[PDB]
Amino acid sequence: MGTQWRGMGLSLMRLDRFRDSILRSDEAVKPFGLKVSQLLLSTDESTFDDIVHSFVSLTAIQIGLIDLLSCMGLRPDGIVGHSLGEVACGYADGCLSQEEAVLAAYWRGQCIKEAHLPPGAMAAVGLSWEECKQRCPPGVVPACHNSKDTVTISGPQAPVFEFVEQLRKEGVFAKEVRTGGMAFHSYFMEAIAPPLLQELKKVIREPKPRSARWLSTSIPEAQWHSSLARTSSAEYNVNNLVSPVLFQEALWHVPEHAVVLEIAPHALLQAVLKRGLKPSCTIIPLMKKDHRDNLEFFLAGIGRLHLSGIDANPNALFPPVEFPAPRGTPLISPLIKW
Repeated sequence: MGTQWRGMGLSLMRLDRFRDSILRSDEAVKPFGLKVSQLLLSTDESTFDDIVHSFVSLTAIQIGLIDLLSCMGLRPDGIVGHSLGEVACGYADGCLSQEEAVLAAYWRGQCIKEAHLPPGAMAAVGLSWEECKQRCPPGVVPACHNSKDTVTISGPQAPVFEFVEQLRKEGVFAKEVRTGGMAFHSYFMEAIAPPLLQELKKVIREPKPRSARWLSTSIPEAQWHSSLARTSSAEYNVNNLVSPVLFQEALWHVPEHAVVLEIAPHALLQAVLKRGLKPSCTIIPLMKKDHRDNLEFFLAGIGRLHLSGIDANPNALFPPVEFPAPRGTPLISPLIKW
């Protein structure tokens, strides 16, 4: 969450595959009155205020990007998610279908909206995970283990704000991310669990096994043999929504000399990956906020993928060119230099 910007994904709509994927997501989420394309097109800034639209559109854009990547043949070797994003990770790994993933995202948003819980702010602080948790005032818990250097804390609005101000008095890094006014992964989210569990059981019918490629971030490492971590059921989603995100813990498992692609409508976690991932790895955004035309940025990402040794054919993205080729096409033999 947190990487939703006005007009996200409009440039990619021109590509046939991405537009078809967005239409499929819309048809998936038709009964609830949400039209993904309509949400993307709306110009008013209010569209992203309601968390339902934000979550649904974010998941849809990630699914569309994964469809684009899979079109060229790129098969991921690993997968790491962050808060909501396991659903996108679920689809990328293959444990979930597009309809099921979009339904899960929308019902997460719906359940969270129904909560009507007291406002609780979640902000990031520059202190360390171990040190901060002791320093956390009662009722406030670290939000996400982004990295050793930077960690975010989520909790009740008043305690979070007071602690952030005191830390600023301490000079440490202070920032409250736009979280729709609701704290996340705290005991506050525990209220929404039952209805979410029942609705997701109604949504997901036949859970399927997880893969070794996927590295769950809602379950500590030692527990990867548990029943919840085995398959992506309602328990997996609830755990990913309740417990804090162990984003950094999964980065220690990234082998040296690896290509890391940020599947998101904004490479927010680029700094976290750069600092907490081994220097040998390369980071590629695949999309940026308020860029003039995101198709160029996606093509630049694919080009950097080409430069890094990973084969990817950009022909699949665009419509096929009919052969035989037109008479008079420039010769290719003279260009090959040895």
